Amino acid sequence: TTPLVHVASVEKGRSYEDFQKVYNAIALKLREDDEYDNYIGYGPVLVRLAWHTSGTWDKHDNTGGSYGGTYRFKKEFNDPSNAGLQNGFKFLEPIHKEFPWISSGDLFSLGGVTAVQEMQGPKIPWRCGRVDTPEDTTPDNGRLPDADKDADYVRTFFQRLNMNDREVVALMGAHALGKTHLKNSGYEGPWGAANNVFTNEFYLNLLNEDWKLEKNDANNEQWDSKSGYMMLPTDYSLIQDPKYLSIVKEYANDQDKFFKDFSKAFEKLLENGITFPKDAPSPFIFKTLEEQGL
Amino acid sequence: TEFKAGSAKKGATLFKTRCLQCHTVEKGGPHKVGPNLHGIFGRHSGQAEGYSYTDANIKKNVLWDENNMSEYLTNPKKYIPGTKMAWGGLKKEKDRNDLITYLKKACE
Ligand code: ZNH
Ligand code: ZNH
Repeated sequence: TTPLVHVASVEKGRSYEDFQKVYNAIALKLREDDEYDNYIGYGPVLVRLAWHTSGTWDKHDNTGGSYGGTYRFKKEFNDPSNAGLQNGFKFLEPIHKEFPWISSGDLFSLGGVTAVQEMQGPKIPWRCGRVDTPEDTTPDNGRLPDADKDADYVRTFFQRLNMNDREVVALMGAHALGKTHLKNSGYEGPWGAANNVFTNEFYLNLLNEDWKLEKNDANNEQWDSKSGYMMLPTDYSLIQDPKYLSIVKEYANDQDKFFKDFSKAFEKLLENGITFPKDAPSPFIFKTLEEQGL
Repeated sequence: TEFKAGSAKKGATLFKTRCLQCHTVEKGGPHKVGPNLHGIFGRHSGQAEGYSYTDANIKKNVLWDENNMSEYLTNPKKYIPGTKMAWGGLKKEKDRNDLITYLKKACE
């Protein structure tokens, strides 16, 4: 019967300028409510949102993914691995009322794209057309990755999202943003010092710092540094595996290569499971607030 | 002056959340990701000994006063192009005043 085909349908009479105004709304609010999480801001939680709603994809039967906008439903909203993303949804809802025409999938994925560009990251091409689907299409819990694992796990998990060795190392570099919260995941502390500026620090910290495996206050095992940073068991697996180690060194030396690799991989992540017609517009590259003189 | 003057205790929380990951402000303090900022006011940019700056921070050569510092914390990469200070910027003037008044106190 073949998997479900999710055809991208652009919202009635909307074009680039209508989506630029939604980007601009998320960006100014990001600038306004900069007090959140001991001044880290809402930037990191938004990219994590865009990934966790796209990360439920399964290439075998095309279930899950960003298309449906199914995170608004109680089963996916209350997924244990989604703990903390309520704050991200709550940030996004006032602007959903200001722009009721935009689908949920388009809004969650846009928030991620907006968050990375505003945090000085690479320009990431974004496509519209995701359509809300009913409550029955909502993915069952347990499709997101665990942190207390090894390199073998990471490689097999990302195969489900059609990601190769290079794509996963690049995507993992987003961990340069924000931190781990014990109340949410059972892990505590940042991966780097520039928690709200998008850089290649994740990789520089991975092989230039001295790491020791310790126990936190949730009894979980995490890699700590003398400078106060942390790594998850899946993050440090990137220097244990010989294939992953080579790419990590490549990104630590060349930030521009990381930037171009993250963007294609993230765009691919957000677009997974969607079929864009031939008549559909070519991807949108949005103007940042700094580029508009703000 | 052009810059006003705010609360020193509000500026302490701003430093602690937004600057202390990379900077120390006390006498003889260690260089972390960023240099020690004790005696930064009335000193030229790129002069703290023992720290390795970029050529851009030294070549800029500006005497750090409360005004050009408020210009720097707004947007680092626009003020000193090529600097490695991975920072977003204090976009609100109240937060700039509050932090400059605390830094004035903490760094002599
Ligand atoms: C917080 C709000 C921060 C500041 C206050 C602040 C100030 C500051 C100054 C005045 C310099 C110039 C030093 C000189 O002697 O010329 C400077 C330099 C560098 N910094 Zn910062 N800075 C604040 C915060 C941060 C954060 C969050 C980081 C950490 C990622 C950071 C890092 C550095 C850094 C590596 C500097 C050297 C710049 C160069 O190009 O050499 N700063 N800062
Ligand atoms: C293997 C794999 C993996 C894993 C396990 C993970 C995990 C994780 C965890 C546990 C956390 C924490 C939470 C809390 O809050 O506490 C996070 C976060 C996180 N994350 Zn990540 N991840 C990942 C991937 C990822 C990707 C792919 C991305 C994108 C692109 C991301 C992005 C993220 C972010 C940004 C964050 C931060 C957030 C905040 O801070 O808010 N991530 N993360």
